[PDB]
Amino acid sequence: EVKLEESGGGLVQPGGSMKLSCVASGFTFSNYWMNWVRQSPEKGLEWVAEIRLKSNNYATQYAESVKWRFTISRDDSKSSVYLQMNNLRAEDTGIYYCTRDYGNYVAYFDYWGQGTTVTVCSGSDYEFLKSWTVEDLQKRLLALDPMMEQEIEEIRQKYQSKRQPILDAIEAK
Amino acid sequence: MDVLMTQTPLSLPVSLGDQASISCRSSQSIVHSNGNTYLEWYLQKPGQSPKLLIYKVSNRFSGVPDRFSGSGSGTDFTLKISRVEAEDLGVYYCFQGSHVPYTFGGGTKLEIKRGSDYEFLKSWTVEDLQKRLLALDPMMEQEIEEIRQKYQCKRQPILDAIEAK
Repeated sequence: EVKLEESGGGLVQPGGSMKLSCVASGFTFSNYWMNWVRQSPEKGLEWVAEIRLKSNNYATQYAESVKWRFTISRDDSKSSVYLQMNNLRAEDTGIYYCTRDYGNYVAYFDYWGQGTTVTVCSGSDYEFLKSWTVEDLQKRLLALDPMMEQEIEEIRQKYQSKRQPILDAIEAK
Repeated sequence: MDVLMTQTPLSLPVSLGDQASISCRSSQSIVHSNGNTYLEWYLQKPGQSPKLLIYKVSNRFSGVPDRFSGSGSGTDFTLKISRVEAEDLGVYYCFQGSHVPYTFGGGTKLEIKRGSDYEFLKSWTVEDLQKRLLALDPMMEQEIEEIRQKYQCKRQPILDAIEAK
């Protein structure tokens, strides 16, 4: 019955803002410390913030790379923990997990959520397409969809070549 | 200075039934002020959130089979799988919660040796072969969604450029 469900991720432009939400169910939310953990293919797993209980005055801790930019908060009445994110940069892109500590000074993240994705665009093409002609910008825009479909089909074709050896093994049984 | 967790190896190709040993080295002592060492081992299966396996260096979490073993002290810690099963495949992360900021290791991918011919799946059971097949779909849709999110980041500066004309 213990479940954590995140929400609020999406696409952000460089320097933008975003607020994530994580609702809890199946346990007494007010008794457990909560955290935010993010994952990126480049930096791996990264702990973001920690919020304690009302007895500890809802004390918070942050990683240095996010201090003064991110703010963790909780509402025990709604059994929810939030993460307000300001001046988002491309490095902040990743899957953001909301986690709960086991407690009793024994163990940490025993229950994670499914995670929400935060995509912060770089802004490099902004300082390179500005000198382009409007006619070439329109042709570049109309070529995006077939370009994306080409990379997607490569992934599907790769996964077909990884499924057939398995599928042939169950067949040979 | 923050605690750096260095994991070795990056990849561990094994066959089912093999022994696995994953090493995690910390840049400094990770003994909490209360005397406990909060070295933890997590396993992320393909398409799922990380799950806690070992807590406090050597203690198995609830529901963790006894083939998982954790050990170590000082700056060197080791996770051992006595006999690797299909359900153990994934990425293993070491984690320290003794000093703020809490840091994770780089990760160790426990994967199947593919060799030169794909007859090693003949010795597999159908149920484990089906789990491998069921796991490939979330990995594909993730890789596809990264492509979709990437192109969304390439379309917006175009419209803004035509906009600013």
